Amino acid sequence: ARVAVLISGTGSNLQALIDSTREPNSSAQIDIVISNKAAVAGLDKAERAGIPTRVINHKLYKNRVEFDSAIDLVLEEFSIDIVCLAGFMRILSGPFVQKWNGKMLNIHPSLLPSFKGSNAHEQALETGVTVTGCTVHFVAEDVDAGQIILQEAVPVKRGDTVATLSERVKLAEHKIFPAALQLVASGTVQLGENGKICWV
Amino acid sequence: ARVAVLISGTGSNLQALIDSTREPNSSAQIDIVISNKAAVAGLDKAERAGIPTRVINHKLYKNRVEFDSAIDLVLEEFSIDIVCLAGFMRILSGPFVQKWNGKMLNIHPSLLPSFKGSNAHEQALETGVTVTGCTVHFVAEDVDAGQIILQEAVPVKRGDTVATLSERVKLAEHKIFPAALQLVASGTVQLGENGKICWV
Ligand SMILES: Nc1nc2sc(CCCCc3ccc(C(=O)N[C@@H](CCC(=O)O)C(=O)O)s3)cc2c(=O)[nH]1
Ligand SMILES: Nc1nc2sc(CCCCc3ccc(C(=O)N[C@@H](CCC(=O)O)C(=O)O)s3)cc2c(=O)[nH]1
Ligand SMILES: NCC(=O)N[C@@H]1O[C@H](COP(=O)([O-])[O-])[C@@H](O)[C@H]1O
Ligand SMILES: NCC(=O)N[C@@H]1O[C@H](COP(=O)([O-])[O-])[C@@H](O)[C@H]1O
Repeated sequence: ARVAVLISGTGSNLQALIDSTREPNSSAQIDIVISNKAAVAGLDKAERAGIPTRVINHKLYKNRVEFDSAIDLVLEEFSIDIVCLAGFMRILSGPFVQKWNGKMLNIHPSLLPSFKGSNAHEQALETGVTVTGCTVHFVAEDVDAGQIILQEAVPVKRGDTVATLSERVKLAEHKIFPAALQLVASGTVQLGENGKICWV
Repeated sequence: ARVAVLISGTGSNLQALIDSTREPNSSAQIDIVISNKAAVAGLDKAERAGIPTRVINHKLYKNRVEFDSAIDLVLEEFSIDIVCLAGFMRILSGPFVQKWNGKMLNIHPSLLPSFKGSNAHEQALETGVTVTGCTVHFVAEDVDAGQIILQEAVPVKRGDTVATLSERVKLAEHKIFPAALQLVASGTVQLGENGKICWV
């Protein structure tokens, strides 16, 4: 399965995916890294790994559909089979999500359905949970509401901040994201016809 | 700390609390078990342990306030310090919750704030999470929205039903409920003046 990874920043999840897809038994290969923001560290990680990169400045487009259309063009150019959102911080339009239904994965730093949105750690700390975690899910049009592939719980420690909590959760992200991608790339897991997750 | 345990059924959480409060280092003692339903197994467990029991048939009262008033009478009779809701399946009125603010704990079979309400396992299975768990929290007037004391994650296995999931989650309930009660009974944890959880 040919994979695109979309990023918006540091790219630690990208790095974990790169590392896992170079294992001999990987069923996925990363053929392109796309960022909506220039000069982010994730682009350096891609380039160090010899992976092509494209920057698509969402700010330069009329609307979400035209921006996504530019992404879709690159995905078609590289004959992509699966899209991983790895720290990608832009909401995708409906028809783009529809097109890639069952082929696009996202990592989210909470145990969905808790704490949807862009500041999950902040919500988790404000709420006072002692257990949080991360989730890989299929992207459906409804944000952070697609079919869940894998999750891993992570403890919250007293005195945790976004900094320290996000560090602990990322160690879990870097395990379940590569594992989830392998499950989808190998055909072990798919979206079923009833739209829910099917273990083949 | 003198403890009342309120139940509505089988009483496995009650049994775990009984067992823990008989350890020499327990800071809690269970002085009364109250059920809103007759002939449930939790009443047999209490009686086998030599603990007084009272049945208060909510159906026999005019409204929630009068019913809670009957509970409160028993709590005062037994000079109770802390109330544990252990499978108690009745919503408590506002003034009763206010009175026992910071003194009443509840066990809920999900990782709050996910899956509030009476059918948490059903919701967890319908949603498709691969990680669920249980939560002990202080009871605030807003249902399943008081301050979280402890939580424990529990995996969901493929093919799980309410039966098999609830069995696995209960093993975790029987650990964190006794632990949470010990934290409150020993004064290690309280509701702070800002209303949030304070570790002393
Ligand atoms: N349809 C659909 N799309 C997506 S995308 C995705 C992965 C990331 C989700 C996390 C985010 C939540 C809110 C964000 C936001 O408000 N972003 C702004 C500003 C950013 C900028 O500076 O540009 C923007 O989008 O304008 S990002 C999941 C997902 C999905 O489930 N469904
Ligand atoms: N204010 C306040 N009260 C409470 S109680 C509690 C522990 C249990 C919560 C789980 C439940 C959710 C909904 C229930 C329900 O609909 N029960 C019906 C029918 C039962 C019957 O047959 O009688 C009834 O209450 O009439 S039970 C937590 C809690 C809290 O957080 N805040
Ligand atoms: N809702 C999306 C979201 O919050 N994504 C989060 O951004 C971080 C990206 O780190 P990275 O750039 O080092 O992979 C990750 O923690 C990811 O879960
Ligand atoms: N929202 C409350 C709720 O769902 N309570 C749940 O009822 C069960 C009682 O079992 P038990 O009678 O064997 O303790 C427990 O699983 C508890 O978490």
